[PDB]
Parts: sequence; C-alpha cells; structure tokens
Amino acid sequence: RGYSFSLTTFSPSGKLVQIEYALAAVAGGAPSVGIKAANGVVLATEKKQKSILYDERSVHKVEPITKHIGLVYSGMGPDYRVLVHRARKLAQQYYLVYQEPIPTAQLVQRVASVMQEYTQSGGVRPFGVSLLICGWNEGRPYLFQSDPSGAYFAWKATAMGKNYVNGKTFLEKRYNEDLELEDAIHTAILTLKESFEGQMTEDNIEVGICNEAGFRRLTPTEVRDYL
Amino acid sequence: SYDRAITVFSPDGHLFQVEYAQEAVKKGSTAVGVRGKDIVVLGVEKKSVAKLQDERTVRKICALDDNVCMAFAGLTADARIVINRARVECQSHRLTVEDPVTVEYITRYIASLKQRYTQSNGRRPFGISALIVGFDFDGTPRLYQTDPSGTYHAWKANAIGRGAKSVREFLEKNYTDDAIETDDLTIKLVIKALLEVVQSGGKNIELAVMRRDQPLKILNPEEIEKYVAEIE
Amino acid sequence: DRGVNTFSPEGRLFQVEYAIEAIKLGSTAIGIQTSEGVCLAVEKRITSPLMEPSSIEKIVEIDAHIGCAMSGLIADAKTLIDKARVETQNHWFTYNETMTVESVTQAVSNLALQFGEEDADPGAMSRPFGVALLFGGVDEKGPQLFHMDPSGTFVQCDARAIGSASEGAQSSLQEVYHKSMTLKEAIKSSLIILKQVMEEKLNATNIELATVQPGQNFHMFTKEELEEVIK
Amino acid sequence: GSSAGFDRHITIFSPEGRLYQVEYAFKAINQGGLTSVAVRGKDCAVIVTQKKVPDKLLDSSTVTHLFKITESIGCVMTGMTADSRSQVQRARYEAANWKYKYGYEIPVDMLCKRIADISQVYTQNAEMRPLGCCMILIGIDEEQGPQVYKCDPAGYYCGFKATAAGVKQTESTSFLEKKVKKWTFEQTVETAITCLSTVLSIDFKPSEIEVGVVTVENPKFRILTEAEIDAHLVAL
Amino acid sequence: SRRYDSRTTIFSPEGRLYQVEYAMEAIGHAGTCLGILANDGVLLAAERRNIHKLLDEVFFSEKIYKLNEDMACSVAGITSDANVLTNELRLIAQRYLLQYQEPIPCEQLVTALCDIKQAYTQFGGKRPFGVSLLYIGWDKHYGFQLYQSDPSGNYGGWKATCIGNNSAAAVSMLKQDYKEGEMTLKSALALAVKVLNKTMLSAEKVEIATLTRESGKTVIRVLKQKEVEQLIKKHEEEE
Amino acid sequence: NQYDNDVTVWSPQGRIHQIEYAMEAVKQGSATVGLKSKTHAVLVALKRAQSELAAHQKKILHVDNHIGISIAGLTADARLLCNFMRQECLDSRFVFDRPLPVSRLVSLIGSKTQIPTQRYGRRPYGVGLLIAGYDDMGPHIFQTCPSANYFDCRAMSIGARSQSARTYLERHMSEFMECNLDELVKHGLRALRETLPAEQDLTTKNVSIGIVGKDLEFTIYDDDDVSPFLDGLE
Amino acid sequence: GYDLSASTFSPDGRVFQVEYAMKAVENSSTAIGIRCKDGVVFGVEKLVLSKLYEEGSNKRLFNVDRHVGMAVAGLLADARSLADIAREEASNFRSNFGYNIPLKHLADRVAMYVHAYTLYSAVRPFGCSFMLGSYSANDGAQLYMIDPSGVSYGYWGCAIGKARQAAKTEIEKLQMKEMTCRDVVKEVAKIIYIVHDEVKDKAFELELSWVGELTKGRHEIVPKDIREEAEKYAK
Amino acid sequence: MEYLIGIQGPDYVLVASDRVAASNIVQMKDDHDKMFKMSEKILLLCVGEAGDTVQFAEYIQKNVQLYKMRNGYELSPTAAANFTRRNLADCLRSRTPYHVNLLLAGYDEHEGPALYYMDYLAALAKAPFAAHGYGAFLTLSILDRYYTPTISRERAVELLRKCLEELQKRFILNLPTFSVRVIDKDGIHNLENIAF
Amino acid sequence: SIMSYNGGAVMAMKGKNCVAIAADRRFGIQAQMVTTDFQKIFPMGDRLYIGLAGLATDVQTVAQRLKFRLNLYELKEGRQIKPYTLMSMVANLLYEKRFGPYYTEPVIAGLDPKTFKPFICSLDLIGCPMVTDDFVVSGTCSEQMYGMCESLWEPNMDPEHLFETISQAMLNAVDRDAVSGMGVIVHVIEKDKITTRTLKARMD
Repeated sequence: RGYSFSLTTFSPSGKLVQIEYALAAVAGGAPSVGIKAANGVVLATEKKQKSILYDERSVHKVEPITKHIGLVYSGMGPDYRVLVHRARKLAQQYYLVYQEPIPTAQLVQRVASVMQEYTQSGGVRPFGVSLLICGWNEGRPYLFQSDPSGAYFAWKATAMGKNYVNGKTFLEKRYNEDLELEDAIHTAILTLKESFEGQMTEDNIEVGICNEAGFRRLTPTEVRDYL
Repeated sequence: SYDRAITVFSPDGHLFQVEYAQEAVKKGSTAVGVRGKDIVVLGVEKKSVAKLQDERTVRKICALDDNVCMAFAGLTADARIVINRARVECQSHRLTVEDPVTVEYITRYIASLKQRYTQSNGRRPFGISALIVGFDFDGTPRLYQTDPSGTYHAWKANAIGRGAKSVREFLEKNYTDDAIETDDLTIKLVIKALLEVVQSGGKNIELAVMRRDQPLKILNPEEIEKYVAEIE
Repeated sequence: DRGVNTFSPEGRLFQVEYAIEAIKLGSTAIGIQTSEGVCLAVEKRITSPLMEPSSIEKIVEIDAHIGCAMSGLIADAKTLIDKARVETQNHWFTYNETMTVESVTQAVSNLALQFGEEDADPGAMSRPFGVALLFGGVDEKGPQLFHMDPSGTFVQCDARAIGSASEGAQSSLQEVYHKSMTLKEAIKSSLIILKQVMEEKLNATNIELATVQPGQNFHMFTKEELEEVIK
Repeated sequence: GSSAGFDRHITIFSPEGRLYQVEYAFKAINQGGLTSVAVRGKDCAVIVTQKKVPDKLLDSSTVTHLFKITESIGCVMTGMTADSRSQVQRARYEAANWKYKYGYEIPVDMLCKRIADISQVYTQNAEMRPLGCCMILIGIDEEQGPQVYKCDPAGYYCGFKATAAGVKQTESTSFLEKKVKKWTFEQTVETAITCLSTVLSIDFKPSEIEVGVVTVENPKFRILTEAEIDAHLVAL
Repeated sequence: SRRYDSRTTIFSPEGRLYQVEYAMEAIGHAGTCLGILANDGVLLAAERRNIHKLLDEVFFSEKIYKLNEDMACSVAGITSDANVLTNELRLIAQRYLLQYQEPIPCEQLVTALCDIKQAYTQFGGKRPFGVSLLYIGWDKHYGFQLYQSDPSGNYGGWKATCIGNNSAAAVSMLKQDYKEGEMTLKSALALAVKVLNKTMLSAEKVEIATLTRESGKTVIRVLKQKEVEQLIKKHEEEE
Repeated sequence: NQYDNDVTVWSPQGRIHQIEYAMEAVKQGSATVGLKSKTHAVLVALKRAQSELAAHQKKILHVDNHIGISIAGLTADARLLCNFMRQECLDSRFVFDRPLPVSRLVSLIGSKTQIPTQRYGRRPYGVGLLIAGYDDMGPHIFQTCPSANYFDCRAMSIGARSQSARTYLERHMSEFMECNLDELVKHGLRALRETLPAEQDLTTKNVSIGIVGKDLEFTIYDDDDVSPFLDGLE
Repeated sequence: GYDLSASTFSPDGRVFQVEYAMKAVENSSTAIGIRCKDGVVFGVEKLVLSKLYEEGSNKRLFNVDRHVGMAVAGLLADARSLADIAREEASNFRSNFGYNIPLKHLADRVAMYVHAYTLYSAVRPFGCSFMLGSYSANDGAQLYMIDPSGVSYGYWGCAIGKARQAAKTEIEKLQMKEMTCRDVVKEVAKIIYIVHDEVKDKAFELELSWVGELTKGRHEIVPKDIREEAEKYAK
Repeated sequence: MEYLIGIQGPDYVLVASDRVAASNIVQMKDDHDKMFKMSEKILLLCVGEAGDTVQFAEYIQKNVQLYKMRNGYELSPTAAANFTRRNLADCLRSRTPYHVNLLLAGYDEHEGPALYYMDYLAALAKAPFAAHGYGAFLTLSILDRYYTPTISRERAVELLRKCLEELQKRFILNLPTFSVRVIDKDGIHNLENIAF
Repeated sequence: SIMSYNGGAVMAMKGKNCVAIAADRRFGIQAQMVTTDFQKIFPMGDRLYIGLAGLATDVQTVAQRLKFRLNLYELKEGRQIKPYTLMSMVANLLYEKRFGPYYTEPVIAGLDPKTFKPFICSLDLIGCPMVTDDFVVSGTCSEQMYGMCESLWEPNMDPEHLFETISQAMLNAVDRDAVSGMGVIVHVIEKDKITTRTLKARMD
C-alpha cells in the first residue's frame, strides 16, 4: 500500500529535522568542487573506492544530463541515480515540447521541485544528496547547487561533502572572476587536494567540464596530465 | 490518500476532536445575534483592530444569499471554506427550485457538512460556529446557530465566541418584547450586548443589519458612534 | 493507541462500548406499545429561554405509518433518519406497498457497524453512531415498537426508555404497563414517568409526544393537545 | 551512534544522517551462514559458492545458490533465501523485458544497475523493508569481455575484478586483494576456490561447493558438474 | 502504519493546530519582508539572506516573484515551499485569465491560494506549507493593494506590513510612521529603508520592488544597485 | 501489552491475541445446540432478553430451503455473514439450478472470514455460527468461529456455559443416528436446558427451534409452534 | 520494539515477526512426507480436540491439483487459504500453457506468494508450513516443503510441526529410494505413532495420502483397507 | 424558428425576442420569455435546441450570480460573454454539446453598452446590432440601411418596429408578439411588448 | 469542409529586416456575414504575431490557449519567447488533439529577440511546422494567395516595399474568394516599430 502521511514534519522551533538530517548525510559524503570560469564550468569529485578490487571505470559520479548539462553530487550514491534519471527525463520532456535544449536554470528548477516533493509527501524521506549542476546555454556558463530541501542557489565556485567549509574558504581566496576554463581545473583539483588524505591519482578523482562545445567527462589521460 | 480516523469515541463516550473544535470557537471574536420583528441584526467584535489594515478584507459577517447572511467565531480559514460551500448551495437551490432558500434550509446544510467532518476518515472537524440570520418568503425573521459538532437550533438572541456566556446572560435578562419593538431599538440591543465584553466599545464593534426585502447593510463607524452616544 | 476495529479482552469493540456510553448523556425518550397505536415521548431539555424549543426535533417522521424517537448525539441521527426515509420510499417505488416497521429498523441497523480506517472509501464512517433510536409504527401486524443502539442490535419491546435517566424510567414502566392498556392510558403513563425523571417542571413546551395509530398516520401532539393531558 | 524518533524502525534519516534499517539488512546477509566468491579472469568469470547440507533428507540438487538469469548471465545470491529467490525472479523478468523492448540481450552492468534501482526504492519508502540479500552477476560483454557485478541491499552497485559476500566477506576480500596486486580459465577458478578454502579453513571436497563460469569462448552460463569441479580440486 | 503517523491535521486540547503553529515559528526566522501601500503604487522591501562572496546574481531577483501582468509577491519561510506556492499562484492567474479574458483581481488570487493552504491543515495527513506571502498589485475594482498570507491559510489586506525576522519590531515602527492616505511612492521608499535598517544596511543586502501605473499599464520593477544605494545614503543624512 | 492491538501482529508465543479476543464474543452469547440424526438436523437456540417488556432476540435465521444457521456473538456481524451466505446460495441456484452443498458453502465462509485476520486495520468476525443443512450427503451440522475455522460435527453447542450442554451431548451422541425427529429435538432441548441456571427453565418464549430434513424444508418454530416439542420433558 | 512489524529488521538482522509465525507451526501436530522410488506418502496425525467432531473433520491434507497433494501444519485457517492459492496457480497454468504444472514450479510460485507477506506492515506472514507431493511420468516423484518465510526446498523425507526433530530421526533409518509406495505407507504410519504423545495429547486420527505410479500419478487418500492395516502394524 | 435581435446605442442596448413556444405545428405558448437576467445590467437571450437553451442559460446564470456573491461585485459584460463562450466551446467536443445560439447584452459603467453575438460553435463577436433565427435574414438588411452609431433610444425602438413589421409581412412563420428590453446605466428596463 | 465555414485568410511575408502579416476581417457563418472586424492576428510578444485561419471558434480557442501557455512560459524562464520556440509550442498544442484536432491553420511571423532576424512559418491542423524563406499563406483562398506571392515577392524588400507587396497580394487574392474579404488588416513588424494599417478593400 504505502503510508499517506508526511514523514517530515515541523518541530516546535520550526525546523524540518528530516531535511536537516539529510544535510548531515550530504556533509559526510565524498567532497565535490564546482568552479565557473569565464569560458566554462568545471566539476570535480573524489571518486576513491580505496580497496583495489573495485572497477574504477564502471561507476561514475559525474554524469551528463544532456549535451550541455553535467551533474555531480555529494551524499548517498543510490539516491543520486534516481535524481539523475529524473533529470534526464525532465530534460527530454522539455525538449519534446520546445524542440530546444533545456536551459540550465530551467532544469535545476524542475529537478529541485522533485526534491521538495519528497519532503512533504506521504511515506517518504528527503533525498540524502546535494547536487552540483553545471551547464552552458546562450553563450554563458552556469553553476547551480540543489540541496535536499529543494532549494537551489547559483554559485561561481563552491564545494560540498566532507570538509566543505574548509574548501569554501580556500575557494573564496583563490578564485578570480577573469579565470579561464583550463586554469579553472587547476584550482578545482587543488581545492580537492586539501582534504584527500592519501595520494591523488588519475583513478582517484573524476572531472567533468562544461563549455561552448558541450558537457564532457575528462578521461583518465587528461586528468593524469593535469595532476 | 489519508484514511485515518481522527474523531473517535473515548472511555466516557466523548468525542475529543469535536470538543477541541469547540475550544477554538471560544477563543474567537464574540459574535452577537438578535432577532427583531422587521429586522435581524448581527454584531461582531473586532479584536485585532489595527489601523494599518483594510477592514473590508477581514469581516466576520458575510452574505450567502440575498435573504440570508451569517457571522462566525473560531478559525477564520475554516469559516471561509464553510461560507463558500454554503454559497454554492444557495445558487444550487435557486436552480432546482424557483424560490430562494429558507434560512433553516441553508442552516441545515451548513450543520450537516460540519457533522460530516466529525465522522469521516482523514479529516478533522471545523473549528467555527455560525449565526445564520435572514428572512423567509413569508417575511418571518429567522436566527439559527450551528456549531462544530453539527447541531443547530433556532434562537431569539444568541452570542458565540469568547465571553459568549456573559453576553448570553445579558440578553436573557434584557431581551423582552419591548427591546426589539423598533428598528433602532433592536440595533441598540445588539450594541449594548457587545459593550460588556469589549474594551472601549464604539470603535471596535462592527455590526450589520438586515431589514425585510433588502440586502445586507453594514453600518459604518460613524453610524455606530451615533448609537453609542444614545447609550450614554 | 488502538484502531477503531479493535476487540477488547472481554470480546467487545472498544469504539462501540464508548458509543453506548455516549447515549447515557442524551435526553430520555419513553416509548409504549399498545394495541391501539404506539406512543413516543421525549424530553426536549432546553438550556436557555432565548433558545426556541420548536427547533428541537427529537421525534421525526420516517413515513406515514412510522415514527422515530432518538437519544444521544442528535447530529449523528440525521444520517440514520435519512437512510430510513429513503429506504421506505424505495420500498414503495419497487413494490407499491408500505414497508414494515421491523424492515425499516433492519435497514438502519446495517449501517451501525459499517465503519473503519483501513480498506475504506472516501465516504466511509470513521466511527460508530453514538445514538439510540426508538422506532414506532403500524403495519400488517399492528402497533410495533423497536429499539436500535450503536452496536447494531435491533430488538422489539412493549415499553422502552433510552437516555440519561433510562435505568430509572425503565423500572417505572415494568410495573405500570400491561398488555390491555389503552393508547390514551399509555400517553399519561409516559408523561407521568417523564415528569418524574426530568429536572425541569414538565410543561407543554418542554416535552414532545407523538403517536401512530392503526387507521391514522404519524401524528405529533401540538401545544393544545399536550396541555390537555398535562392537566 | 545517536538516534531519535523511529529511525531504527523505518528507513528515515537519523541525527548523524544514516539509515539504521538499511544497515540492519546487511547483518541479515550474514544470517544465512555462507560465503560467495567471484573472480574475474582474462577471458572468463568464475562464481564459487558454499553448498551446505544440514539434513541428509534434503534433496541436495534443489539446494543451490547459483541461478541462470539469461543465456549468458548467471548469478549467485547470498543472505535471506526467500529474499534471494524474489530478487532472482525480478532479475529474470527485467532481463527478459529488456530484450523484448530493445531487441538485444541486456548487458551485465545494465541489469545490475536496474536491480539496484529497485533496491533503492525500499530504502526511501517506509512501508516496506529492504531485502536482506546480495547479488553477484557474471556475464560476458561483447565489447568489454568478462564482467563481474554486485549490488547490495542499500541500492549501491559496482563493477569488480574479484568480489566476496557473506559471513567471511572481509576475509575473502583481504585475500583477493593481495592476489590481484601480483589469469586463465583454470587460474581464475583455482584462485576462487583457494580464497574460499583458505578463509573458511575447510579444504572442500567435491560435493561441498558450486562453481559457475562464463568464458569468452563459450559465453553461455554453466554450472560445473561433480566430475568437473573435482578436477580443479585435485589440482592443488 | 498508525504508529508512525504524526497526525498533522489534528486539533489539540487548547483547540489549536500544532503543525500550523510550528510553521509560523519558522517564518519568524526568515528574511524580513515588508510591504507599503502608497497613492501611486505599492512596494516590497525584502532583506536578502542569501549573501556570500561566491554567490552568483544570475536571476532577476531572489525573493520577489511575478505572478502575472499586474501582480507580484514576496515570500518568507521555506524556500522550496514558495517555489511550489508561487508556481501555483501563476497557474491560478492564468486559469482565470483564460476563463474571463481579463486579469484576475488581487483579492481573488490571494483567496484561491489560501484555500489550498487551509486544505493542508484539515485533511490529507501532510505537513502544512511553511511560508508566508506578501502580495502587491493593481486591479480595476480597488486599485493598488497589499495582502499578507500565513501557513494556516489566513489572509488580510493592509496599508503597511512586515513578515519575517523582526515583524513585531518593524510593525511598531510602521505604526508610528505611516501617514495613512497621504503617502507617495517616493516617500514610502524612505519609510521602507528607514524601517529596514532599524530592523537589521548595504545595497546588496536588500532588494526593493515597486508597482506603479503608467499609461493604463502596470509596471513592476526591481530597483537597481545604484538606485537603492542613493536611498540608503539619504537615510543616513537624517540619522 | 503491545501484541494485542492488531490482527497482523504475531505474538512471541505464536498466537494472535485479536483472534482470541474475538472468540470471547461467541462465549458471551446465549447457548445454541446443534445435533443431527440420519435424516434430520436440529438447531435449538436459547433466546435472551434484557428488559421484561423487551422481546427475545432471534438466534435462528433462514439462509435457504436446505440451510439454516444459529448465531452466537455479534448481532451485526451475524447479519453481515448471513447476507453473504444467502447471496452465495442464490448464485448457486441461478447458475447451476441446484442447492449449494452445505460443505461447499462452509468453505466460502471460511475464506471470507480469513482475509480480515491477515490484513492491517481489519478485525475478525466476532460471531460463531452453527449451520444446519441437508443435501445429497445427508444432514450436516457445521460450526464456524471468529478465527476462520470450521468443524464437521455430529453435535455441537456454542455460547455462554455451553460446556454443560456439550458434556450432555458427548454422552448421548451414540443414540442420535437411529432416532426420530421428535426424540432428536428433545435430545437437543435437554442439552440446551443444561446450560441454563438451576432455577429458571426452558419456556415457550425463550427457546427457538430450527429443523431441516430429507422431506422437510428448513422451518423455524418460535412461540406457539414449539409447545409440541416442549411437551414431553421433565 | 523491533518485532511488531514484518517491514522492520532488528539490530542483529532478523525479522522477528516471521520468526514468530514459525512458532505457530511448531505448536501444531506433526505431519511427515516420504518420497520413494515411485511416489510420495503423506502422513498427518490429526489431533481430535473433541468427541463431538465427525471422523474426518478438520483435514490437513488437500489436493491442490489432480497430480499434486498438500499436507499442512500450523494455523488451519491460513493453510486453507494457501491451498486455494495453490489451486489457482495450478489451474491458471493449465489454461495458459496447456498442461499440468510441474511440482518444482508450483512450489516456487506458491513460495513467492508466501514471501510477499513478510515484507510489509499492511499484512502479516502466514503462520503455517506445508509440503507438496506429486508424481509425473516425465518428472518422477517430487516432494517440496515451504515454511512461513517463503522458503521452498526439495526433500526425500520431510516432517513439520511439534515433533519434527524426533520424526526426522525415524525417517532417516528408511531407504526411501529403493523402497516402494505400499511398503512406505506402513513405515509412514509407524513413525506417526512413535512421535505422537499419548500423555500430553489425547485422541488422534491418522491421515494418509499418496501419489505415484500405483495411483497412476493421481493424488488421493490412502484406501481405507490399506490405512486400517497400516494402523494395526504401527500399534 | 425563434427570433432574437439586439441594437446597441450610444449609452444603451435594445434587445427584443419572439415569445412563441411551439411543438410541431402548434404554438403552445404566446407569451414565452427567452431573456435571462444574468445580473443587474446583463441580459442573455437564448434560442436553439428544445432542452439545451434552458439548461445552458440557467447554468451560466447560476455561475454569474455566484460570482457576485463571493466577490461583492458583478462580472462585466465582456467577462460574462467570455465566460459563456468558454463554457459553450468546452462542451462542443464533449459528450453533450448544447446546440444554442445567443445574444449577450450588457452595460458596463466604464465601457458603456455591449452587444455580443454567439452561434452554436462558440464564436464570440462584438457587434453594433445582431439577430438570430430565420428572421435575421429578412431584418439584417433593414438594420444595415437605417442604423447609425449615434442612434437615439426613441429611433432605436422605431427601427425595431420596422424589422418586426417586415417579419409580419414577409416571414412564413407566425410571430405576433415580441418581448422588448433596454439596458443602460440604471439597469434593465421592461418595454411594452410589440404586438400585431 | 469545416474549414470553409467561417472563411478568412492569413498571409505572412519576409523582408530585409522586417516581416508583414495580413489577414481578412470578415467573420461570417457560411454565406452570411456577421461582423467585419473579426480578429485573426494576435500579438504573441512585441515582435511576434500569430495569424489564425479556419473555424472561428477554434481560432479564438487556440489563440487563448496559446496565450495561456505563453504567459506561463515567459514567467517561468523570465525571457521573451523566440519565434522558432513559439512554433514548436504551437505545433505541440495542435498535435495533442491528433484525433480530434482544432480546425485552424496558424501562420507565425516575427523578428527573433535580440538578433532581429525575420521569421515566418505555417502549421497545419495537427501541428506540422513549415519554415519558409519567402511567404506563408493560410485560408480558404490559398491558391489565389499562392499565385500572387509567387510573382510579386522579391528577395530583399524594405518595410515600404514589403507593405505594398503583401497588400497587393491579399487585395487581389480575397477578391477571387466569396467567403473572404470585407477589409484587410496588415501588420509590418520592424526592429523598432509596428505599423498597422487597414487597407481599403471591396465590401462584397
């Protein structure tokens, strides 16, 4: 059947604890860094399974929603798969009516709506993942962040997951307005190197970039050279 | 969809949910009602009489039809839902029967919908009381009162909301066959009843009369100030 | 906390047991069945002099040959009274004949236990009706008085009293009622018993009596009629 | 380790942002009392599972943890037996549905992902509990060769070279970790059996385990026989 | 199933609705939103709670939304709840304009959204919308207007109001500074700035929007950075 | 304390407290005996009454021409189940144009009453039924309970203090087969009288008799029609 | 508090509600099943609770199909509905594919239906265990067993109920494989007379059903003569 | 065939309609009213299908009267004509489409008099004057040739007579009496019936 | 035919850096004219106009539903809709009723927001987009309109030269059709102006 009552309710102080607990799950996940830089946007993440038995090429953290929109997350892995599938269907639906690539801002709004529906619906818990969407439309780069509550903010450079506050300080005093995509990756990986514990390789991180040509997921070769 | 039983019986044969709905009606503004001979009056106390608030958007007296009007006490949000459902029934009654609805017919409908919410799944009872006042086809003034439980009774003069008991006792000793003799007399009895349960009555009272063969008439502050001077 | 359809350790539905306890707070209604018609009388119980006593309808008309006196939560009885009215109207449309008193009581007793949370529809009861009914009518078997409570059990009785002061009234009917008592004798007995168990001095505007005779139809005593038997 | 409300009873976030209910389903996988080992070779995938027989009255043949999802995809289930068959039935339907809609055989990573997506729904909805079992699918991809996948009760899935499941999962993964850093059809099977034998310390006999393989020369999932599993047993 | 139920739409002993009252507590910890009604227009002066050195400006505004041609609003509470509420407000206004081929009157729109908010507090077993709204607009029946709305589904028309962080402190200041009937848009902006400062300012920590009439056409516009900056300097001269 | 609120809650001892509480409802009702010979099936129900001016509740009901039932427990529940059995018997005569075998009708009741004890929010039927019928396999006497269980018995008694009646039936069961209707109806009356308190004894207004046989449709004797059987008991 | 619903795992990783449903099957009478060279013999010791009941009342052996049998244990009301569920599956299968449903498939189909009541809070797990026996020319003699958790396995000799740990040691001494069906009936009625407690329990009726080459693949109740003689051999 | 007609003036609308209800070859009524008072300054003239006309005109009326109750102000002639056009157009491709032709007349305080014409296919069109029925063919030309935008109320009634007189001598149907009304700033006024 | 019940014709032409959209004004039921100022062209946003031809009831319905969608679209993603996007929107709306379609053949004409590039197109009843480079006609007299535009249209005409061509094409095309005419309204969309004039046509 399924429960028809809200699992997330207001507390006496006016807080939606369920959403607050979902943000705590997002704050313990692998660190993610998003950087918008003049000619493009870069999204990097710590894709370290640390066991040497797992296939590094199998799973993927940075996913392409459309040809110009990329996605990255922080929190729960399986929850991200649901949102990525929803984001891909939302982009297709929009393109079936308007016959034109869905704008980055329109997709974030549509995808944030889905996340807000799990905070008020019956018998469900809020998504335990924070997304870092990036896109390129109308000759301009975009970087949005959609948290578990359903709220979205437009950023220039941000970081989620473990040590996000520490990365926001190292990002607030190392990021410049007039920055190029190629140089944006260097400061995106450097921000991820300030909380990477062990040794960073080409199979320990995943980087996706967005520009005029469209969203792309950097291959191991590219990353290696950058490292 | 939600199908939980909200209102249920208790050890002493009580219906707590309905009792809490009546508790919300006691915290509402006082709404007085007095049935006259050729005029029905309605008085409503204005607690939050802020000077920066359009008073026409926050009234307790509404008109369901051209011969029926009502006042309430309790949760304002619920009153609106009940008031609009009753308005659709007045229009529905006019479409099925040539004549307009009688005061009792619409009161019965309003009370029946309230009882419906106290016995169905997934819903909670309405937290408001109503004083339906109007005139029938015969010209007989009418006054009924519905409550959260769903029971309604005809009255000669009644009050609801906070301090309704104090006003009800004042009407019992003051409502005779001479106090409602004239138009002004009946209107002055309603303003006097609200003066015992209000602070500096005269600028915090909003009343509307309903004469025979005439639509709802809300007396503005100036007119209410003239009546307070005669009660001094 | 428990559900609405929960049995107690003694084998009783909690909800129904609490609904039967809610009928002990309602007004009293004494019904006496005779050979020359049935008589129903209820205690109006007005709580204010401003309150119009003509708006209190404890005794209603189900049909020309059937009457009804209720006690307990009066608001809940408006749904049962309409079912009975539609049931007797439906019977006439299909068989061109009046429904019997026991048949009308059976159709109203079927809804008594029709309630529940799970596996239910939008227009489903959430609890039982906390009210008791006294059906009095005249069919092919003559005068008949029936009693139906919250559990859904309808039985026949020569004399019944339901309400707050039922225990005291029931005993006063056990030694003042016989099989050969007239309809006029029954009306006085009921009034006398009602006056004793009531708090306010019985008068023409306090109570409400109704009668259903073989050759006649359902009839509600007016002020004049009531006064006659009051003195 | 803090908690509040009904976090331990239903799948809802706790103070630390964890799902206790999903974590309790991982302990249900060890309730069965068995271990599974899948090792990826160079041209073949090998599945090795423990075949315990509590009673002698039990018709041994019917007792198995290896299933044929498709003609080329095979799997091994670990944990709650009833949950395992349910999940195996789900994988068979999803695989058959894929070929009927797209016209081609489903990839091992697509099936795993699809089955993991269904397991994620039990972690979000509170009216039902997650399945207390694991799945390790092995198949031969037309482009990327042999594949070994694994999805758990949390809805998380991945690709591996060598995986393990059951009571001795940390033991079989710590032994497979040192073996992978250092494989042919026989070398892929021998490494699995040794891992399963060195961790359980039992030195298995013929009829005491079950093996499933998918080579690149013969992609059809097959279960080794009594006389087939014994040959590898007398090789070490 | 019935044990996990939280029973949101349920009355309490005092006769109050807990859920709705707890949602009102969340609106008191949100960005302060204030609306003032003048003679030639109505404005919305909300404070921005989304301030950082790494945030983009991207959108046209953050709290003030456009409902239709002659209406606008400023929310205060759960951000995701407003996204749902304001999207529904746009639908109601479009449905009304598709039916009568005329702009929907301000009070009819506010009332329609309040019926949805009150339905979430009576049945469905779901938590109420934790947001308070402020509407400003112009119709042919009453001209310029300003309405407020809370989580319970209650609404009311005002001349000057404030919802959010310091509603009670701002409301008092407006009470002793609002010259009813003799207020102009120019003189109202001063009032907003004067009250907004004493209840918290920079030109990036606030956002103002005015709604006026020009040549039989409603004009809604957010004041620019420079446009606001000057206002803030002029209030400093009087202080 | 926490295992006896729902029917879908198994207790630690492997029992369902809600079903056990539903069986207590049948134990509070008035006794009802049900015995049969080789050509007849009788159900003697002891009617109860609250006030002296009240009538005795009906315990025996019509289901069909070959089937009759005796209730014990929830009045409303009994009616509900009776309507189902009546509808089931009507359908059999409409489709196959023949009486529905008593045993087949008992399986339909067992399945309809089982569903409710496995679903959340529902409850078991709080009523016990004693079915008397006659078909191709002779006369039958079935007994259904709140826990969806039914038994095929030669004699049976359910209700308040039915152990006294059951004991009497257990020692006289042997001499039931080869015994005429008159003697078999008096054998059940004696068992129904045993459950009653020492003082008060069976009358013609507190006893109900329902018989069905090879050459007789289900009949229900109430007031004046039960004197014939009543006369002949010490 | 981790044992009130079936959609809840306990800290150790167990579903207490399903374990509580297995307790009901350990309180019922003992029923055994023995598979041999050409058939399956079901032996259920029917415990008569009263003398008023007719000999044959409350049977624990039903025919789910014309070639499949079913011996039950635990709650009878639950088991009767599971027998009707198994009949539907067997009947639906013949109307779809055109032939008798294989025992292995029927067991799996009915076990999956039983496992669906152990996942949600809306329902409760079945409180009964049961065995399925059948015989097919192409297949042979099969005997499956399903418990409250929805687990179905193949067997040679099975036993459910109270005395199942003592009845399994009696079935282990038999060489079922080489044994026939007429010789097994005796042994089946002997084990039921050994495990049955004459002290704690009272009167008990012995049920016997078989299915094999003898009855041409048709499941039936063992003939009165053969059952009577087998009961004398046990004594 | 029923007949409707409307004439919009500088500050008034003049509408008239035949009052003949008929079954097959006989006139059942000679004083039937085809005008529906939607509001204080709005009249809805309806003709067409036997049962559809009243069913549709009463549904619109109910909603227009409902609008004033809950809002406090009445719907404008334009909005009322768009509401009715939207409702007739929604049923067009539905299960039960009303086959009705109508004329909506009203007076808006800030817009003056308005005359709307609508066919059964829900096509709304504002016009200075219009007519419905088989008699519209004979009277539309008379209107065209004599109607001027600044026409006075007295001449509007004189012009109406001419059209009705033309029907008397040219039309094959029997229309002896006509209902006449006028809507201005003081609401709707009943005019003496034009009988022949 | 259902399309020839109310008559009417819409035409859209392309110029250098401008577009023109003309339409007949006669509204009539079959052979009888009711009004002579029916609107067949609607403004979809400054430099974007949509002309509808066919059933008058569907012309108003489609114009109102498209406006309803256009308002929501412009509010959601706060920007002016592009000419090509509107065509897809309109085509999608028309294709929803693929088996119970609206009887109206739309003709879109406008300048691209920011680029100011001319854009004209036409769709069929079930929403089949057809973007051309010269002109697009829709109505009961398309054949006559096709013949006029084919021999009058020039590659790069200016606002004044374009107005003369679209007016001469419509005036001579509606004079050969019986249920089309009673006035002609032309809209010339430029980069900074929107000239609208009613041509002096025949009232036949």
